[PDB]
Order: sequence, then structure tokens, then C-alpha cells
Amino acid sequence: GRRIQGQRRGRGTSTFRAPSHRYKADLEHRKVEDGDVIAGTVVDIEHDPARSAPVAAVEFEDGDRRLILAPEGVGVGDELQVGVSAEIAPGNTLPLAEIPEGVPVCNVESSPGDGGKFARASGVNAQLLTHDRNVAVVKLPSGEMKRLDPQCRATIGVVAGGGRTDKPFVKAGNKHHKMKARGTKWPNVRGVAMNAVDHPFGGGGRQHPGKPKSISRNAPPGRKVGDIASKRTGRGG
Amino acid sequence: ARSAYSYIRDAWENPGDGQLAELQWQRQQEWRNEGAVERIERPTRLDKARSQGYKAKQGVIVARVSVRKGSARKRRHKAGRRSKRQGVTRITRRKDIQRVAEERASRTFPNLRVLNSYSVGQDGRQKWHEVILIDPNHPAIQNDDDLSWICADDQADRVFRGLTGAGRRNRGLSGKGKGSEKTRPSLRSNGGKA
Amino acid sequence: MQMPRRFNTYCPHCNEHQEHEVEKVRSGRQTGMKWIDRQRERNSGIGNDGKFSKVPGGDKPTKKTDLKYRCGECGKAHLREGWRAGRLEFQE
Amino acid sequence: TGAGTPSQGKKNTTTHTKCRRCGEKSYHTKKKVCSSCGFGKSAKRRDYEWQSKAGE
RNA sequence: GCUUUACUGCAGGCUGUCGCUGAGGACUCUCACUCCGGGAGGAGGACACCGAUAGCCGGGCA
RNA sequence: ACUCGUACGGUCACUGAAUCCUGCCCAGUGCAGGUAUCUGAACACCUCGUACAAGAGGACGAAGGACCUGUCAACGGCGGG
RNA sequence: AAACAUCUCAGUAUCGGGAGGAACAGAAAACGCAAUGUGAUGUCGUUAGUAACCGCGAGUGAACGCGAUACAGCCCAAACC
Ligand SMILES: [Cl-]
Ligand SMILES: [Cl-]
Ligand SMILES: [Cl-]
Ligand SMILES: [Cl-]
Ligand SMILES: [K+]
Ligand SMILES: [Mg+2]
Ligand SMILES: [Mg+2]
Ligand SMILES: [Mg+2]
Ligand SMILES: [Mg+2]
Ligand SMILES: [Mg+2]
Ligand SMILES: [Mg+2]
Ligand SMILES: [Mg+2]
Ligand SMILES: [Mg+2]
Ligand SMILES: [Mg+2]
Ligand SMILES: [Mg+2]
Ligand SMILES: [Mg+2]
Ligand SMILES: [Mg+2]
Ligand SMILES: [Mg+2]
Ligand SMILES: [Mg+2]
Ligand SMILES: [Mg+2]
Ligand code: NA
Ligand code: NA
Ligand code: NA
Ligand code: NA
Ligand code: NA
Ligand code: NA
Ligand code: NA
Ligand code: NA
Ligand code: NA
Ligand code: NA
Ligand code: NA
Repeated sequence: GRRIQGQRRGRGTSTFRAPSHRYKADLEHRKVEDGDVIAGTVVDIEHDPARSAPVAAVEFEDGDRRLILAPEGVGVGDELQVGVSAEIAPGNTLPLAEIPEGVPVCNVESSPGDGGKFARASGVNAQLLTHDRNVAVVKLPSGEMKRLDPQCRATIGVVAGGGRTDKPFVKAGNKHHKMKARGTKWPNVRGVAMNAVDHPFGGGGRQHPGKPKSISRNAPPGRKVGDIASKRTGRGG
Repeated sequence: ARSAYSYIRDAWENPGDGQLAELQWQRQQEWRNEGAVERIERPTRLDKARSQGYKAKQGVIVARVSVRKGSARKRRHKAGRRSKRQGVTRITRRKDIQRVAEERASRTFPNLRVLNSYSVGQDGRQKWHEVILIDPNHPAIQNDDDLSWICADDQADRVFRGLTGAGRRNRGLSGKGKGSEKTRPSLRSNGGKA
Repeated sequence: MQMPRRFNTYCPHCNEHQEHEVEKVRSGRQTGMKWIDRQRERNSGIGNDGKFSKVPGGDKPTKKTDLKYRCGECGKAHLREGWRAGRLEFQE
Repeated sequence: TGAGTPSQGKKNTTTHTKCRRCGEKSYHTKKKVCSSCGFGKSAKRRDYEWQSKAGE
């Protein structure tokens, strides 16, 4: 049997790779020696082809010009600050410890220094619940209670572009255009429509999977399709 | 009485005990950041080195060589292969890690030829061996009775022909008696059955 | 069928007719040191191993009598041919 | 559209050109590697034992 | 060529154990080793990774 | 590779616009969770044995299974009297 | 092998690296016609399709020794300077 489509992806051929050369920049926080002195101005508001969300262009004191992840409510001319003693204003990036409890935050660091990792997409946000000298418990958009090093920086506010998901694509044409600007193969042929040779759900006199859809975690790649290690399925119950 | 060498040689009989063990745990740290083929100025095991051919002369070079630990990094068969030849993990090469080291080294130093080699430790994911090479184009050695022979043309690229000491040991040419039926005078003239 | 425990039959050892006790041959243990037990560990490797990959065959509808006939005086036993008996219960 | 006669018409791309090393028209100007002598891939002339019979 | 609860295998996943590997049936610590950090240092810590072995699964493959 | 990506995500599958709806079955098969007890390999540990070794036996016991639960918009089912 | 998985084809075909005019091997931690015996290594003849291996199936298959060819023997390490 030939390799299934999921295996082709792993090679990282052109068809599957993301259009990097077309992308703008990796949105990371600013590395400050210390002091918190670092502050800049919002020059413009652009659209990041990589996240479909907006982005803010900023110019600091020391000459630095770097595009940053634009939360909601930031405009041209405004002022942002990066550091330990930064003001608690929307957009200002600072460690979790300095941030008061119950405030919506985005672009949270998974480890201090990495430059952000959590809460980055359209209109999402984390939630700072607890404080300690050792821990800092954050509520990630998925609802999980992430325990974090209070030294990890995070931006105040919710990510802009909220409400994108709300309106349907309406037509194949529009989806096509979204996907072209991503490293995803599109469209998608259901494995049950393929031949016996091309995918486990293939073949048969009609369209149906011969094997039960759920499948073990331990299964080798090439067979790992369908409902993976499902803790259950359906909605009923 | 016992020479200074005999101490180094004894210390190395149990590299996990005493001062040597305290030494290994140190160096190894610095050894893991070092490249594959590194030229060191002096033999770690001076005794063994000398006992293999080492001399503090011009044209005598030493070097440490680090190799990944393991079994056959053999790729799985793509075409039809019966159950017996279906191995990838288990089967191992017929060439020992020490010999692999000698080659990586001889290559790194093209013009030089390989005298001998010896182990100098190993951790959980690599083994080290030092290598004694000689510059057969240097008058010091062309004139040195004790090493002269290495210049002979028919000694060129010897490590690759298995002519090392570690080579003959790998080829099963130790005992001149029983067992050597299939190895002497060479593996190829015996149809490769050892 | 039924078969008595002790009965007077001829023993090929002392050379005469005396009382013979009938006992069922009990399986003696394997050492794991025989030649077939050293070849199993030898010939076995990657993939198929030939005969060592052969699992137990089968059963016949009725087994023959596997017995030992131990005499009373000398104490020696003798193996005799077997007949197809579904069950063999001794009397006393 | 047949792969035959009709698809012969587009064939006007250049590929194998005169190899500087061996002198054959086997220098793939898109790969810059010779199919014959191997110039561009190996410093050693490409040669295989199957270019002739086994006992030869 | 394809399939499977056909025979025998193999990758692969899970798991015990061996080594890497150190200090005082549950626990502390740091020095190996890991990761982040430009650095100072931060996090993990004899675990993880990797080499060996053992049992289970194993048409993804032969 | 995905990824200059971070759950309003990207992966894996099924169904295939809107509209009205989508019943009952977890027995079997599958996946997932638990599990007193039961089953369960090798090293180390014990006895036996061998001046050593082969080998016999004991104790402990992981994943897995037995056993219980969950789950069908999971494979699939929805009869006879 | 009258299928076929060990086995066979076969360490063959093919691939990677390399030397010379020839290569390789080589002066016993050897042989074990057990001896009061032989005395580096190739190669030729023989031992011999013998011993040994093998779903003990098909098939695979040496050595010591003898008879010849050609013969040849050496140097470090360390002790002590
Ligand atoms: Cl999408
Ligand atoms: Cl060499
Ligand atoms: Cl009986
Ligand atoms: Cl003789
Ligand atoms: K075969
Ligand atoms: Mg990034
Ligand atoms: Mg949707
Ligand atoms: Mg794409
Ligand atoms: Mg589709
Ligand atoms: Mg079709
Ligand atoms: Mg299939
Ligand atoms: Mg259908
Ligand atoms: Mg269907
Ligand atoms: Mg096997
Ligand atoms: Mg890194
Ligand atoms: Mg098949
Ligand atoms: Mg020869
Ligand atoms: Mg047969
Ligand atoms: Mg053979
Ligand atoms: Mg002999
Ligand atoms: Na199907
Ligand atoms: Na060389
Ligand atoms: Na052999
Ligand atoms: Na053997
Ligand atoms: Na076919
Ligand atoms: Na059921
Ligand atoms: Na069920
Ligand atoms: Na045949
Ligand atoms: Na056939
Ligand atoms: Na004789
Ligand atoms: Na066989």
C-alpha cells in the first residue's frame, strides 16, 4: 500500500510547506537588559498574512523598529511600554507577577525569554487568576489552568480581530484563498472516497470505513487516522 | 622498580575508581563540546601510546575521535526481503567502533598514515579513542629506524585496507591456530566466511 | 476399561513369573541441556527459524496405554506395547 | 490531448548539453551534472560494473 | 495488486529492567545530562534523552 | 515539515448549502478510564544444584488481559414467537 | 528445496573506500599422527566429499598430516642508563 496523505506532509515538500518567503515577521516580545525604560509609539496598523489578525508597527527610543502583536484598542499615535515597572495599560508587555489579578492578557510566555507562546490568535485571551512568589496560574483560552513562572512576560488585553470566526466563508472560492496563504494541503478528499491502496478507509463497494473509526494511541503512522484515542464520540449522553 | 608509566597504565585498569574516575567525569564534559576529530598535543595514556609506537618526535601526531554509540543504523528494506533479512535494529556492523574511529581520523589528516589507536573512555552515548598518526614525508621519520617502514608506498592508506593492529584483530587474525581457517591470509580469498 | 493393580506375569529381568504392579508412566522433566535445546538457541534469529516455529500438532480420538510393569521381588520395571483405551482405571 | 503526437509540440526546452569534461551531450544544464561522466557530481568519472556483463 | 480475527515476521507505541548515573516503598538535593536565556542566570534533575534487553500490541510494511 | 504558527489554532476523521428534524441499542467489536483480587517477561533478591556453569524451584511483578464504567454525528444493530 | 518460512542461490550480483606490480599473510600465548614428536606465511597435489553442519530434507563442507614450490629473519615497549 502507498503512503497515506498524512505521511507526505512529514517530508515537508513544497505542496505542504508554509509560504514563509511571503510572510512578514516573527512577533516576539522585546528583550530589555532591565530598568523597564523601554517605551515606543504606535506608527501603523497592518494585516499579518500568517495569522489573519492585525498587527501594530512600533518605534522605540533607541531607534528600534519592530512589528508587534496588536491587542484590541491600540491606535496610531499611542504609547506602549515594555518592562518590570510598566504601566497596567492595554498592550503594555510585562511579567505576570507585576500584573494584578483578574486582568485579560495575551501573548503569554511559556518560559521567560522565549517571547510569547500562548493566546495569540483572533480575539482570544488568557486570564490571570492567582499569584505567588513561586507560581502564577493562568487560564488559557482552551480553559486549561496553566501553572506559570511569574517571571514570564505577557501582554495586557485581548488579541484584536475578534469575531472573525463568526461569519461563514460562504463559498469555496474564499476558503481556497485563505488556504493558499498557509502551509496546508487543500481541498480534502475523504479517506473513504479513496481506493483500498490509498488509505485504510479506502475501497469497498460503497463508501464506508470497514474498520471502526476510533483508534489506539499506540498505532503506527500509516494507520493512525480517524477518531484518535477518542475518549468518546458523538454528543448523545 | 616500577616506571612512572606503570602508574598511568594501572590507573587505567579501572577507569571508574579513584582519581581517574574523577578525571573522566571532568574531561568528558569538555570532550562532548569538542569536534569529532580534534588534534591534542599529548597522549592521555602515555604508556599505551609509547607501547604502541609513540615517540615525542617531529611528524608524530595524536588525536581524539568521538563516535555515536549504538547498533546498525541500518535502513529497512524497501523491496521484497524474506523474514531473515528483515532486520534494522538488532543486526550490527562487522567493523568495530574503534576501527571506524581510525578511518574518520586518517581521512581528516590525508597525508598522514595510521600507526595505531586506543580507547580513552566512553559515556552513555559515545566512545572515545585516541589515534597515533605519522607523517611519512618527514625526514625525521624517514630516518628513524623504529618508524621508517610506514613510509613504504605499500603502506599508504593502510587503515582503510585493514592493515592496522585493530584491523587484523577485527579480521579474526589473532590466533595462528584453530578458528583462523576462514581468515588467513585474507577474508576475500576465503569467500568472506568469518 | 478396568485393569487390576497386581497380577502374576513374566518379567524379562529375573527370568520368571511373579507379581507385577501396574503404574501409569508419569512424565519426567526436561533439563533444557539436551542437543535439541542448544540448537533451538543456536539456529534461532532474525525472521523465520524453520522447525522451531512449528507449534504442537494435534490429538487422536483415543490414546494407547502407556504403562510400566514393576515386579515385586527385584523391583525392576518393563515397558509393554499399548492398546487404544479411552480410559484406564485400576482395581485396588 | 494525447501524450503522443500532440504533446510532442511543446518540447523545446534545453536539458542535456555538451559536457565539458567527457565531451558528451549529457550535461543537464538545469542540474549542471552529466548523465554520462558524472562531472559536476563526482570528482571521479562515473562508472558502473553493470555497463557490461558480470564475468566481464 | 489488494484484504483480514490466514502462517511467519518487521518497523512503530506502550512497559519492566541494564548502562549513561552523582549526593543524604516513600522522600530531599546538585554535579552529570536536558531545555530557555545575549549574558548573569532561569527551569528540569539522576528523571528525560540515547545504547541493550524483556513482555504486550502491532496488514503501517514484508 | 507543520511554524515568521499558539486553541477565534492545526492536526485527524466522517456528513455535504439553506429549511424541519436526526428515535431506541454499549450485548459483541473499537477507543478511552478504573480496577480488591486473578493472570503477567526479563534483571536483581532467595533455596536447590554444580568446588564454577548448565539446569530445578521460590518471592516480587510493569504494560497488557480478566473484571467494572464510559462512549454510536464509533464499527455497526433495530427480529422470530 | 519439484509448494514454502530455516536452509539454498550466496557472502554470489550490485554499491562504498583503498593499495601495488603484484597484493594480503608471516616468524607460535602454534600443532596435539599425544609424542623421546613437528617447528613463520602463501600457493600446488592429497588428506576428502573424509570429520562437522542441515525442516538431518535439499543440500554446505574444513583442519592437523603427508608430498612439493619458495624459504629468512627480525624490531620496539619496559627494567638499567
Ligand atoms: Cl480554516
Ligand atoms: Cl592510513
Ligand atoms: Cl495410562
Ligand atoms: Cl608433524
Ligand atoms: K528465500
Ligand atoms: Mg514564531
Ligand atoms: Mg468550522
Ligand atoms: Mg500551502
Ligand atoms: Mg471532502
Ligand atoms: Mg473510487
Ligand atoms: Mg490498507
Ligand atoms: Mg456515502
Ligand atoms: Mg459513510
Ligand atoms: Mg526471528
Ligand atoms: Mg535550543
Ligand atoms: Mg501482505
Ligand atoms: Mg592471498
Ligand atoms: Mg524437504
Ligand atoms: Mg555458505
Ligand atoms: Mg588440526
Ligand atoms: Na472502505
Ligand atoms: Na591517510
Ligand atoms: Na564466522
Ligand atoms: Na553457531
Ligand atoms: Na496487480
Ligand atoms: Na456494544
Ligand atoms: Na462497548
Ligand atoms: Na521448485
Ligand atoms: Na508458488
Ligand atoms: Na604420517
Ligand atoms: Na537447516
